[PDB]
Amino acid sequence: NTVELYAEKVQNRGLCAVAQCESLRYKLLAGLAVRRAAYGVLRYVMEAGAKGCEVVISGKLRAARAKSMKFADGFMIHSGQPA
Amino acid sequence: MQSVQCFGKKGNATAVAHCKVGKGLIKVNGAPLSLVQPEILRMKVYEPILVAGADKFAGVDIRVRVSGGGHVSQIYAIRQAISKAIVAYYQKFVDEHSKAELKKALITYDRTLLVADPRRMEPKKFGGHGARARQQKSYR
Amino acid sequence: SLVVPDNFQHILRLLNTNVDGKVKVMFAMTQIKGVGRRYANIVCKKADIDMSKRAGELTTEELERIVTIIQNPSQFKIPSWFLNRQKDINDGKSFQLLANNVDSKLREDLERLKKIQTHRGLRHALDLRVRGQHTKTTGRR
Amino acid sequence: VPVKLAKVIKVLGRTGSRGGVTQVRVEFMDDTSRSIIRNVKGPVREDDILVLLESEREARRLR
Amino acid sequence: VHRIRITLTSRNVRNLEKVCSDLVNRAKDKQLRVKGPVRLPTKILKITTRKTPNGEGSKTWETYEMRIHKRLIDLHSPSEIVKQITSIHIEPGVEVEVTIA
Amino acid sequence: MATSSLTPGVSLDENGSIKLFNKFPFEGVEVKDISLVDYITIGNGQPLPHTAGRFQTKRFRKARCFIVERLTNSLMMNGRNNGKKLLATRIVKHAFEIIALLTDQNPLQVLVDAVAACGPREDSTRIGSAGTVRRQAVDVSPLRRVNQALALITIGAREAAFRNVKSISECLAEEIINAAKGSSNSYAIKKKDELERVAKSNR
Amino acid sequence: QHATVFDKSIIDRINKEVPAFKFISVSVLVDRMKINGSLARIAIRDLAERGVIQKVDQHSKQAIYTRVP
Amino acid sequence: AGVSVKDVDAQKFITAYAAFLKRSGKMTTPQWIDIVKTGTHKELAPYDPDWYYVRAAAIARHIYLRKQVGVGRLCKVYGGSVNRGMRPSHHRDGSGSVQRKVVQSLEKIGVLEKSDNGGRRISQQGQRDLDRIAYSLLEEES
RNA sequence: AUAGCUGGAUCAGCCAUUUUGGCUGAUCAUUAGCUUCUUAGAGGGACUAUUGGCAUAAAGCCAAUGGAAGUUUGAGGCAAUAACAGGUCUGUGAUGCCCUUAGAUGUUCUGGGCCGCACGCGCGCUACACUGACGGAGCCAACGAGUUAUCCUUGGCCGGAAGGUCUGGGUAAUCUUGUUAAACUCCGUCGUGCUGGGGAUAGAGCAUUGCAAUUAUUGCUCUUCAACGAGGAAUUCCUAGUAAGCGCAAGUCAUCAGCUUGCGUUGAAUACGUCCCUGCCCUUUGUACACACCGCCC
Ligand SMILES: [Zn+2]
Repeated sequence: NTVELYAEKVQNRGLCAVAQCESLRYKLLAGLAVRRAAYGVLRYVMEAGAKGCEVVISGKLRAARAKSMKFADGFMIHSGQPA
Repeated sequence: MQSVQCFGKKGNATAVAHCKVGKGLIKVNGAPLSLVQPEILRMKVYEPILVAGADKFAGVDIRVRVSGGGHVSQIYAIRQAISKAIVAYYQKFVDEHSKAELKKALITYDRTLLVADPRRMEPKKFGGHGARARQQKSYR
Repeated sequence: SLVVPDNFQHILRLLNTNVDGKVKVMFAMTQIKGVGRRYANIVCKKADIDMSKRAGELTTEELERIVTIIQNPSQFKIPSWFLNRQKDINDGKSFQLLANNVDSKLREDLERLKKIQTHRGLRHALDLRVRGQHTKTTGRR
Repeated sequence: VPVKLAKVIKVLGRTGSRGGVTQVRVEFMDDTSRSIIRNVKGPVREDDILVLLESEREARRLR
Repeated sequence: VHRIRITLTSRNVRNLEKVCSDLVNRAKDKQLRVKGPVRLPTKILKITTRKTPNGEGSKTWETYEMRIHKRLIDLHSPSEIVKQITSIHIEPGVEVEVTIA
Repeated sequence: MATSSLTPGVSLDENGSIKLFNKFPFEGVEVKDISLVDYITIGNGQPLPHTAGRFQTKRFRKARCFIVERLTNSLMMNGRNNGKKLLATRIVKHAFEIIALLTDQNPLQVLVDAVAACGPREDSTRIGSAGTVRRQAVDVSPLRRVNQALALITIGAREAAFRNVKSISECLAEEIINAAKGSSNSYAIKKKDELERVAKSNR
Repeated sequence: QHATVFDKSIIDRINKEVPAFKFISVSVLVDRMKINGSLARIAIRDLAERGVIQKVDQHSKQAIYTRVP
Repeated sequence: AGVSVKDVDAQKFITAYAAFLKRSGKMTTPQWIDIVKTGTHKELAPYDPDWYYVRAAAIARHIYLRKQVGVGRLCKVYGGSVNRGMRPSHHRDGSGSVQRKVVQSLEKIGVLEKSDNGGRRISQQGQRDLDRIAYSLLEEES
């Protein structure tokens, strides 16, 4: 009994990118449309209070020729400490 | 009790001058100004003495505690300490007019006798052995 | 600094080397293959001879003394570790290679290693590098 | 006789292929007139004295 | 007449300053004359590595740094006070040492 | 006066309101030049030329620099000797001593006259663009006179002292002495004469 | 070829013509005479111990010596 | 008055004082003072025949100027660039076999003493000897 | 008092001295008071401020005083959209497809090889000496690293410092370390001759690291001491503490740097420009090109 664990429930769930990434991964595993799933998560985070979100799905989407689809929308910073 | 401390430096080196009441005593690290390690650069450390004058340089005892850098840095630091010891001594215990009389000559002819040189070693970047120069490329 | 009008014999010879006429002692007998820089000084001090004067003025008695110390250093209170060759194969003692004996023993040992067929001997036969030196881009022509 | 001292009064700009020479205008000391256009390789500033041995050339520009 | 020495080693200046403020607050709550927190030099772990996972491309390197800050204190706390202060001033991210030597 | 420290009575002022060289080559007097009074800096004394001032951060700080300092800088060449100012100033001090012994003049005015005479006056610069190889004759600025002369003496001394018993200091002294009074025997003067002659021919 | 040993001729030549040139050093000795250079160093020392020559800036490598006047 | 070894050349002291050390009869130069190179970074052999005397009586000055030194420290002091052939040179330590003997000979003379929590120090006898000889060379002139 | 400065108890010796001592200092939790040199949290400090200049007299620059700074104050880190059939399936218990599996392309063990040379090409070190090489002496830094089974190591012992034995410090601004480094400086020797410059190549043996070193581990005591007697067509990097030379630390480590990543000492020549070569950005323009001039076509 030198170590004990406390299971906290949540502190917000629409701004943590890991949770949204897992949700997107599970929907893709289910087999929904890539665009529809990428939308669904982007509307979810935007309602949660996101200023700008970018979702990039890369790989073999429909055929052998793999490609990358990006659905960036909002304000995004590609810089130092702000980014 | 006439005692005052001064500091001087030339980058990676530093020197402390413990100016005190007395006469002569311009020794550096226990050794006088006449026995600096570079024999060819002894006149540079003697320069602050002769720029003002031995007549006005009397009445102080300057002991230097140089450390750091190279030989050129060490002689630069001790000359900086011996040049600022007289100014501070004549600022603290002699009239400011005489202090300015020393200072005007000490600034008219000086190799940055009280202004620290801001030049520093540039960091080295990957891809070459120097800060700015990169290694050659075969091109074929 | 010394007496100039002395007698000289210019060119002198000792131990398979025509030593030059008027050179200092160490530069004189360093021409002989087998002696060393520290070897020159130690034998000069041990033979009770000067070093500043040129080797031409050396007399017969000192030449005989230098021959004796060169031939038999062991008998004159010198440990065998100084000599390059020690505990030889045939006899089992230590000596020094100064005369044609160095080439004679080199050829004889080369024949011996050819007989025993070592890798170093095979490399010597093929005129390659005995030690681990890369021959990929060096040793040309 | 052939030693001429000229003083530059203005600079014009860099000419030539690499800009290695510059076109300038010079004026002599004993003569105020006769402004001569010349081409000089190295950097040149004011209050300079140019020693010349051949002056009756009137070079226009360097290609 | 017991003497203490807290290592106060941490990786964040803000958290170290907060716990140091709490420690000195508990110190001046009892007036043990203490000693001013001596800030030992920030020891830095610096390494360099190649960006690419293979040998192809331009030779680019990344330099990573980690900063560690350390403090110290001196006390004269008895057993009851030292056990109370240790139970009170426990804070995350900071290692505390206790000696009486 | 005298203190506890010896302070030998050799390094006194002995200046006459100047700073002088290392208590032998002297300074002050008039020196002067014909057309480099604005580009050759001989004012206050420099007891030793080993000064670490910044003279390259601007364009003309090199122009506002001591001629002996630039000579040391142009002598610290042959990269196996790069970055040795102590060796450069030792050679220069030796060169000044032999110059003062060989010629009556102090080793400052002779150097000023040497660089003044050694500097090229007309140069045949390449037109450019390749193929044309036409080239044209142009003038030389006083700053180019200083750097060209200093370079010519340094390479001349280095090449002529590269392999011979004569030392670098003696070779530089002989080169400067010959280059002073237009001897047409020094390497620097010979090169400048050839440059002027080819510029005249190409004109 | 530079001479290796003095032969009663170089010694009198240097003793007579050492004030002929203003600058005295190893290089000028090898130039005027045919001295090897080690003898030039020893001749400079043997002429400086007396009043025949005058030291100016002798140190390090170069031996700077001059005629008495 | 104003005299100390802090401003005096001690190298010239050894050459004149070699006779006095012989009079004392405590130098006891080892038998190998003619063959050893006094360091691996060295190339052929020492040139001056008084090298052992000069090194000993100058290490004494080194110990005077220093607080306390050891054999390994002195070996690092008496090093230099070592010609490694075609490979670029580096720094290599001196010869401990000669440094230890040099220091031990100094202790037998009396100028040196073993310091507490340190390798070796300089005795008052060595301090006074060095100061007296420094005074002689500093006062002899004029 | 995990660092120095000074006094205090605290002892060593003279040139002078019993007011005439300076100076060098040994020990130091035996003791006290300060952080200016060390430490870093908060801090002040640059805005080209100011008079003088120029530009449709608004967006900047030039020289100068003050200052540590005026090139964005130097140097980096992060760095848009679109694209490459660019590299990596051998970094990945990351992966689709294919192949393979008991007589195994799975796993393990021994040895060899990866280093093998009539040659070609690159990144690099050493030199081609007099500014030299060698020998006696003095000594001037920064970035870092180190043990609970087992690292960084101090002090003591005999001798071929290659090394070994004993005892103690450090899990660390305290021990290493004050990294007393090299280059460097004084004197002396070799005196220009592929010479005691350059040490490639080879012969013999002496210890350390390691199952163990043979195809020499590595260093070491000796001997031989070669091409190099300052490099063509061509080509590379570089604008200020920069180039260049010199050394140090670390990564890979049982041992091994001629490599890389960083640091420090000494420390420059030349420019303050141009599109001339080689590329890049913008506008106009022409096109029979659109995997787009390494095009298309006759
Ligand atoms: Zn891997």
